[PDB]
Amino acid sequence: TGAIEGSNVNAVGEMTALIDLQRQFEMQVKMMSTAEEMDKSSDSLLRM
Amino acid sequence: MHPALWVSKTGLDAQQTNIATISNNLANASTVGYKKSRAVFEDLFYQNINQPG
Amino acid sequence: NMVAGIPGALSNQPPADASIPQDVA
Amino acid sequence: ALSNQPPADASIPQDVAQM
Amino acid sequence: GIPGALSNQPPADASIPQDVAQM
Amino acid sequence: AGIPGALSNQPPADASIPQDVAQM
Amino acid sequence: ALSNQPPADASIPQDVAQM
Amino acid sequence: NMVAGIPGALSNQPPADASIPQDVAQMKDGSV
Amino acid sequence: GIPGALSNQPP
Amino acid sequence: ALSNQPPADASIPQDVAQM
Amino acid sequence: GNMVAGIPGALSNQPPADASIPQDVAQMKDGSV
Amino acid sequence: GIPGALSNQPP
Amino acid sequence: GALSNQPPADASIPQDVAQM
Amino acid sequence: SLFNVFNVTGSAMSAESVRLNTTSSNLANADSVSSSAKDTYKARHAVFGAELSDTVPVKVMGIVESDKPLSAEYNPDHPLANEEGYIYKPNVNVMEEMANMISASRAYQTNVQVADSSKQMLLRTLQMGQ
Amino acid sequence: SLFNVFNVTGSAMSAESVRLNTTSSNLANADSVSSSAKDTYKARHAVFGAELSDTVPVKVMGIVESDKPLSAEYNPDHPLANEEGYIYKPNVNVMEEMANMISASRAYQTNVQVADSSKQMLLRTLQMGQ
Amino acid sequence: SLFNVFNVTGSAMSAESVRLNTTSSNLANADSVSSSAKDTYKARHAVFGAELSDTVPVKVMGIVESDKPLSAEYNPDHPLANEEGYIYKPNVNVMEEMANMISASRAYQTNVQVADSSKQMLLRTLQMGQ
Amino acid sequence: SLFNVFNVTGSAMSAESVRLNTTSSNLANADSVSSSAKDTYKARHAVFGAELSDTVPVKVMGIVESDKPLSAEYNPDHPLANEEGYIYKPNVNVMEEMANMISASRAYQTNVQVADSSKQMLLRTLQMGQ
Amino acid sequence: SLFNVFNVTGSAMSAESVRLNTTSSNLANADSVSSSAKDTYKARHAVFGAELSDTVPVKVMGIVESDKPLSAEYNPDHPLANEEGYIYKPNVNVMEEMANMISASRAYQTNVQVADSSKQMLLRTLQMGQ
Amino acid sequence: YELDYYSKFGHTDNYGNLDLRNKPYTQLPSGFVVKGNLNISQTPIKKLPKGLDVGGSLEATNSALKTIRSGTKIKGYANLLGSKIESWPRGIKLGGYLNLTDTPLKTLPAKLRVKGDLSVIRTPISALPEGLVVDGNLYIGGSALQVFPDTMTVKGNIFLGGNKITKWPSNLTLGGAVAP
Amino acid sequence: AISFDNALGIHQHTVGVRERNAEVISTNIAQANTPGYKARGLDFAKELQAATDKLYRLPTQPDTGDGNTVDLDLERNLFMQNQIRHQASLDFLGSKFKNLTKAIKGE
Amino acid sequence: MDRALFLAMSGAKQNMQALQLRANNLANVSTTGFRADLAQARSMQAYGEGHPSRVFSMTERPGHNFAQGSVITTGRDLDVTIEGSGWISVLDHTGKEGLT
Amino acid sequence: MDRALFLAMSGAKQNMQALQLRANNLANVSTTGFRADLAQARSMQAYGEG
Repeated sequence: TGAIEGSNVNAVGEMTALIDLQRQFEMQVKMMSTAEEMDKSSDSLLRM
Repeated sequence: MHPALWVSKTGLDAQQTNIATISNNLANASTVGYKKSRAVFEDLFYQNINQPG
Repeated sequence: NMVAGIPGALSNQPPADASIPQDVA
Repeated sequence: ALSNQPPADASIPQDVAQM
Repeated sequence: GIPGALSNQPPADASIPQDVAQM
Repeated sequence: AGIPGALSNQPPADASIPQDVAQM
Repeated sequence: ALSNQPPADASIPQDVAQM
Repeated sequence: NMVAGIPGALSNQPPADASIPQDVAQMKDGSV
Repeated sequence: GIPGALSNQPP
Repeated sequence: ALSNQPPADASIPQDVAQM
Repeated sequence: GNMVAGIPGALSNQPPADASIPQDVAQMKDGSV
Repeated sequence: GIPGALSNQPP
Repeated sequence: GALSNQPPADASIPQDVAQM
Repeated sequence: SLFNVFNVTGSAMSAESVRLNTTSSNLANADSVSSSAKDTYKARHAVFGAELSDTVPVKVMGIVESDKPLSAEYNPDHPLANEEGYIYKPNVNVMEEMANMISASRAYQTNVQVADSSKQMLLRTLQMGQ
Repeated sequence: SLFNVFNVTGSAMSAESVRLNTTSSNLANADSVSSSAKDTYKARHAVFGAELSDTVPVKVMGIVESDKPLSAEYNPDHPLANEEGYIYKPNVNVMEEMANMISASRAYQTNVQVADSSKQMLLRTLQMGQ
Repeated sequence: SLFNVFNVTGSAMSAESVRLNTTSSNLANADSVSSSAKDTYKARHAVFGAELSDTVPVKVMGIVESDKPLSAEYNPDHPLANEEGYIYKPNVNVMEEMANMISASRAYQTNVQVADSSKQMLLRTLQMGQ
Repeated sequence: SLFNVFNVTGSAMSAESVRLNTTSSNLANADSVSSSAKDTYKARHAVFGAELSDTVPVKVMGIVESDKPLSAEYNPDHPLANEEGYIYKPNVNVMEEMANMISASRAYQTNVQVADSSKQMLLRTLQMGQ
Repeated sequence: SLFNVFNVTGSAMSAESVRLNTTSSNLANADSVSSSAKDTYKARHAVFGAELSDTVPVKVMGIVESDKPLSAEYNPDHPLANEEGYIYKPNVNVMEEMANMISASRAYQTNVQVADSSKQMLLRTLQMGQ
Repeated sequence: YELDYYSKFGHTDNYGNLDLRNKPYTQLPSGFVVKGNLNISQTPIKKLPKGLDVGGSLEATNSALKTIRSGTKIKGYANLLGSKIESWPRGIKLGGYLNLTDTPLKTLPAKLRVKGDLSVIRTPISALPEGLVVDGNLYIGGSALQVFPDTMTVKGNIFLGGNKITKWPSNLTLGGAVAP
Repeated sequence: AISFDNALGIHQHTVGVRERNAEVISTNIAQANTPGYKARGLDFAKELQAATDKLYRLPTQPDTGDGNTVDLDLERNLFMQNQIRHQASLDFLGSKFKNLTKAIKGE
Repeated sequence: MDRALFLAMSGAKQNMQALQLRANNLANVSTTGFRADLAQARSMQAYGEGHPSRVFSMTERPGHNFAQGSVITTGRDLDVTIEGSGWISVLDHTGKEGLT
Repeated sequence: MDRALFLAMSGAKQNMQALQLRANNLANVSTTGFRADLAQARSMQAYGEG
């Protein structure tokens, strides 16, 4: 009694999770870009 | 807006009101018969996303 | 007999995402 | 490879035990 | 065939005697 | 109609009803 | 949309009473 | 008629800011 | 003719 | 504006008097 | 042999008061030599 | 040549 | 360019031109 | 009869065109709060269909709204908010709209090649015996 | 058609431009106690709306002012001070304008990609027949 | 006549290049008290013009100085000081010159796009029939 | 018979597509401590094979997980932590998966070039003699 | 005679390359106090010429040192110092070298476009009449 | 509840305009004076206080306002768009226009004078009062009006908007034109 | 019948209108910075009637003291659309003669 | 087209969801009695015919950080904090009992 | 381009002018019989079509 319990959020734990989520997000975006790049190249097969 | 932008903005708005509340308390540090005010924080609504309902 | 559904990104993710309406799926 | 039976649909289960 | 190759079928497991028993 | 409190870009005149906004 | 006469300019007065 | 004036920063100002010369602002209406 | 234009010749 | 006489060089003096 | 000459670029495009170009080279700008 | 021209040979 | 009938020599980059 | 491939490839061109129009509307209305909470814009998606009773044309069977819950935002300042200061926004996901844009454009142009190459086969058929 | 994408995406380009200009006027009037028109400027917001009227363009239906109360500040010696001595300043919130500035720019640029994506599809559709 | 377009875009680029050089001379003379001609430098601004009456080229009709007063500085020991010790400096405003630099560059680059796009139309017309 | 080249390049393109999807799953599951049934994800790798005894097609003969140990992390408060407070995560290495993304894409595109070039050679054989 | 253009643009390619290598020697020897030829380095510069009297090629007629005085530095304990204690350094100015690097590189590239465009006009000339 | 003196201060701008948008106030004190414009849009206010004075314009768009009592002084205009007003009281000193669009208004005061424009668009009003004088533009589009009184005065344009007028005033002098 | 007016349809006039439209959009972009210039729009149906005008564009936003009513976002989109449609008109009108020549020559 | 576009798209979409989950924790640093939410990823293989090369990843909330929060001493009689592990029974506006 | 560039420039320019007025106040703290100058910003809207 006479005290209030705050939150247990570990600020560093969230920040290091953020930077890893950013890098993994960006790497998958590159996978999307190289997927359409391959698709565009494999379109001259029907380009007689 | 991506939802993460607005969720973070709520924290910025919430802390902004906290600063204004603290600033008034320190302003009335010599006011006779003054009672200090504190800002109370609570979490907002929690939403199910991967469920239709 | 028909084969219908939403094409694109809304169907190419696991059903646990639950974006497609049940009737359409 | 050609077959007479239509290919089965993928599952992608959230939990394998639930099935 | 290649040794250690993964399979494209759910992995027979423990709970639900059904898998632990049926080969 | 739509929004109920849209503004009017015409200068205030106090005599003419602004028709710029969807006054319905 | 289009019109058959030029649109008027914009007024930026420091006092709307004098326009 | 010919219409003209200073472009850019000076014209994109409220008239109170008298950056634009008076005679040049006259040209911005019409001329012949 | 822009009234009061600068010139391009030594004053 | 094609002329027949080569344009003169511009001058950037310190004093317009000594020009 | 009526040529025009001078140092191209930054040196020439300064005003003449800078005195960066040699006077001999600077005088081959009017068609001399 | 150029009066102030530099030579490409050793002095 | 200016085609010559004898091969051009290699440039010399001496640290001191006296020792050349 | 003489142009069966054109009717199928052309149907795909019309089908994939609708999916791009739907994607454009979803991205242009991703921040349109509008009014109330049930008239709010929701991400729309075309439904492709194939009736296999030779060639099976692709027919769009109508636009269907997404079942994703609306994105709620706390903003007790917007005059179109509610009791708890929430404005519900369209359930448009930018990442899935970008993927649809890539998928629609590439698939649309793939059918152009098939339709263009189909004409060449018809032109070569006219040269039989010559 | 694919040309409808240009109308839909182009409308969003104008729509996000309206919100950018509204935010610019909010940032420039966050500390303006006085105002021509006898009205203490209040934060303005552009409320987007889907004009369904497949293809759903976005339209600005009008600019709406903020509902937050004006920020009262005790400045008794100011000529605009009331009897109690408080002068009132606009309720512009800096953080939301910066968030609106980011969102408006991000949404504006992603509408350019859709217009570019539809442009390529039309050019390929024209190469058919050549 | 798309060749008239090249004149309009070409005249536009010339007009924007004049404004950039005027901006360059303003930044270089924002702190210049003396001058070759015995008169303090005043901020310069090229005057664009339109002979509207099809294609209306934009023409520069002359450079017009800003009429704002020269910024006086209290420098009593300066050799050029007046009876009260004030030296006068150009009225160049840094913020408005940076906007002109941004505006002149962007307006220059967008006219290149129009000229390049109009060039493609003329080449495509040469292929008509043939 | 250049039609064999089509089989070989087609089998190579199929093999590269399998490798690309394997790389896509590794990048997406490089941070997943859980799994569908009961076993932590391990970096998968397709196995190419050449049945040399003309042309030798390349065939994928199954997916084999990498033998690198799982990267143990100290997350003692995690629900899935073991008796020592360690949780295990997939052994996906970013650098080698990026190289696979580059290598598979460049290998995929060069096989299209061979098939396209081989397609032309068959056509010129048809026109031989006339 | 569009082949004469190749003699003009190509000459500028070499001329702008000399000015770039001249810039590099000035950048690298801006702090060099000694020399192998016993004379302190001075900022070298190329001389362009135009034998105007159709196509006028640009030829470098020789490299000329700058007329600026050497930059003196008070280093009384240096081995190469004079009686007054000063050592002399090359008169290389950083700002003008950067402008030369920007101007020469852009001038080099704008002659590639003319040489490339003049190539196309010759190819179409061969195609005339057929 | 009701607005107090201290609550009034927190809804006033520098030049003295009261803003009560979306605010939960039910009634205003009698003899109320506003330095500038008054805004009671979207308010649960059903009645305006007696002796109300507004130094600017009254804004009650899409509000629950129903009753205005006589003696109210308004220097600017009156905007009661989308409100619940059913009748207009006699003796209102209005310095501007009167916009009554989309209101359940049924009756108007006899010989009413509008110093600006008048709107009865989409209103269930059946007939205009005799001797009506309008100094601006009159919009009756979409309303139930079909017969004009014997004498009326409009100094601007008259817009029918779609409704059919059969009995025109015997004495009418128009400064503008009539539009359907 | 059998006349160029009927053989070419209206595709002979559309190419000209798309050129005029492109000129006007080019004028609007160039005159975007000049104050007092009012953006000019071309009505397509008017040149359709002229085959079988030069209006003003009302701004969506107020000016800033220049009086210039040119929106560069709108002009770029309208120039892109006109250029795409102009190429299609060339394709339509170009194939009119290609079919016409094949009918006459029979080859 | 290759189904790797959607395989990577589905991962990029989920990474955004986990980012938003972490964002709510940082927005709720000062909230009273707030248990931080845990975020992780689950690998769900696409079982079916063909080579097992396609596995999806979706984010989930496995649990919460039930550690003791930072205690603030206010000297107020009506302020209490739970020592160690525990909860307080409260009923919300719906009259439904829930632990706080 | 967009007019928000000049709309913000017209605001940044005035902030510098307001800064000059405050600078004159602090330079005159030691001055005798000096009356401080107040600085305020007026909001003016561009009225017209749109």
